[PDB]
Amino acid sequence: MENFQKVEKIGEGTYGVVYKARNKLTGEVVALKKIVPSTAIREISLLKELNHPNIVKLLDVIHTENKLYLVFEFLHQDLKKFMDASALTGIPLPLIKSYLFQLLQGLAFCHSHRVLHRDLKPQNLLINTEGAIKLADFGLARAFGVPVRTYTHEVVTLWYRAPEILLGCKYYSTAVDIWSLGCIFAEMVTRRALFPGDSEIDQLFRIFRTLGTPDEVVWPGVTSMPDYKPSFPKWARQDFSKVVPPLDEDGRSLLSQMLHYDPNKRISAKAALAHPFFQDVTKPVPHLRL
Ligand SMILES: Nc1ncnc2c1ncn2[C@@H]1O[C@H](COP(=O)(O)OP(=O)(O)OP(=O)(O)O)[C@@H](O)[C@H]1O
Ligand SMILES: [Mg+2]
Repeated sequence: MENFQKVEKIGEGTYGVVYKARNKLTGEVVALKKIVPSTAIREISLLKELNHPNIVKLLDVIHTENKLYLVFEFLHQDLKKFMDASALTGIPLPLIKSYLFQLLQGLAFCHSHRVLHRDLKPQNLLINTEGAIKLADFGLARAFGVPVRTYTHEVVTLWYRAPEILLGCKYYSTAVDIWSLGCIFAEMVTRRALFPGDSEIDQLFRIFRTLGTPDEVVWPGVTSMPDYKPSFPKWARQDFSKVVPPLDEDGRSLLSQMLHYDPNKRISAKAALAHPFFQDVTKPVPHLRL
C-alpha cells in the first residue's frame, strides 16, 4: 500500500476511510479504501470480475499485514454533493431520468449475477462530467457485515432501508435495492429525503404514514415477520401526487411499483427499464464544479 501517495482524505464511512491517491508506478489516480477474514477475501475477489459501465470498477485488492486495501476507479463527485449544489434549482427531470435509467442498468446487471448492494444511498452513487452515474461499494455489505455505527462513529443511514429488512426478514432478495433506489428517485425529484428516520421504529413509522400500515391484504406473510407487532398503529395510505408532486404519471406509476410493500410484487430492475417513463430517455450532461 506504499505504492500509493495519499492526496486527500475523501471521507470515512461504514467500512473504513477513503483517500484520493496516486499510483507511484502508473500515475493512475484512484480512490483507496482502507478497511482479514478469508470468506471476505474470496468474496471481495469475485467482485473484481463484476464489471459494467454503471458499476464503479474495483481495480485491485491489496491484502497485507491483516490490513485490507480496496483500490477503486476514482470519480470526482457523489450524488449527495451534486444534490446539495443543485438545491435552489433542482436537478432537471431529463437528467434525473438518465440517472435512474443508468442505475437500473447497473442493478439489472448485478442482480442477473445474484449480487445485491443492500446499502444504496446518495453518497454511494458517483457521477462524472459526461453524464454517467455509477454504483459504488456494491457487494461489500455481504462480504464484510453492515454495522449499526459506521467506523468513525457516524451512523449509517436507515432512510433508504426496505421494510422487509426493518421487519427482520433474514433472507431478503434483490428487491431491497429497488426499494432504496425508489427512495433516492423520489428525493432527486423533491429535493428532500422521503423517509428521514432517526431510528428503526421512526423509520418504519414514517414509511407507514405515507404508504399505509401494511397488512395481510397488501403483503401476505407480513404479520408473521419477526419484528412485526400487532400493536403497530393503523394509518391510511396517502396519494403519490402529494408525495412527489411535480413528477408526471409515468414517473409516479414507476415509483409506486418500486415502493411495493411485498418484495415479490416489487418491480425488478429489468422490467423497470421497459417501463413507459423511459420512452423518451436521453443522456444530458450535468453542470459540475470540480
Ligand atoms: N470510487 C470513489 N471515487 C471517488 N470518491 C469516492 C469513491 N468512493 C468513495 N468516495 C467518496 O468518499 C466518501 C467515503 O465513502 P465511504 O464508502 O467511506 O462512505 P459512504 O458512502 O458515505 O458510506 P458507506 O461506508 O456505507 O459506503 C463518500 O463521500 C464517497 O462518496
Ligand atoms: Mg460508500
